[PDB]
Amino acid sequence: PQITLWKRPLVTIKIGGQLKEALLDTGADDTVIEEMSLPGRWKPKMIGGIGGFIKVRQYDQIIIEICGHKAIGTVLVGPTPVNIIGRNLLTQIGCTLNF
Amino acid sequence: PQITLWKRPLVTIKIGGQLKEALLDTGADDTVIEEMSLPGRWKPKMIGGIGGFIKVRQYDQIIIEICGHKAIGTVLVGPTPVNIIGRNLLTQIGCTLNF
Ligand SMILES: CCN(CC)c1ccc2c(COC(=O)N[C@H](C(=O)N[C@@H](Cc3ccccc3)C[C@H](O)[C@H](Cc3ccccc3)NC(=O)OCc3cncs3)C(C)C)cc(=O)oc2c1
Repeated sequence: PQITLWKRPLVTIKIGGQLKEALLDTGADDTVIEEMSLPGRWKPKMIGGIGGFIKVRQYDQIIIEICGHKAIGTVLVGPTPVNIIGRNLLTQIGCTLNF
Repeated sequence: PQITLWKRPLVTIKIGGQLKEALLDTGADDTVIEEMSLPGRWKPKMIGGIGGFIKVRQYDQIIIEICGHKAIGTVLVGPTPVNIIGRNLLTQIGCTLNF
């Protein structure tokens, strides 16, 4: 679906059997989720933004359903005020910007 | 134009007579630009993002041409590693997310 941006582009996601809300974020290379407990072995890694940095855990080939579109890929868990879906998964669901 | 996201969605902007590159960022409520000197009277404001906050200056009814589409609105100047075009201006240029 086309989603205009008069409001924040928040969508339903399903990950690890859990339902969450997340922001579709063309400004993000990576997908990063608030504290949740994922399965499996995690590598470490660190990421930055507008006020500074945060540390996070990294899982590969995590399945995420994003407005019902499946995607598999790298997901990051660490601390954020919002769940964020980044371009690594936006590409899989066929997400474009149009204007 | 439709812009897919296999690469970061960087576009040319023209602001204050100056040409810059900026990221189309559906994850941003506001538009925030690296150090540049905008003439006119600026109100203060502290935008938050990931890693906390940064202080910035705020100008209203700034004209920005974004890939050739004009927009007028609130622009913020303070420190960022990338110039960011937020939803306040994305709405004016008719920018949608589609998938
Ligand atoms: C090739 C280049 N190489 C070498 C230099 C690279 C490439 C990439 C990186 C990257 C890639 O990093 C990442 O893409 N990070 C994601 C991230 O934060 N993206 C953000 C872009 C950005 C903005 C500001 C400063 C720096 C980068 C925008 C996102 O849209 C953010 C997400 C967010 C939104 C709201 C709350 C928290 C986080 N929104 C944002 O910061 O909004 C701020 C507000 C706006 N208006 C009111 S506040 C993150 C969420 C996974 C990191 C790095 O340290 O070095 C790199 C180097």
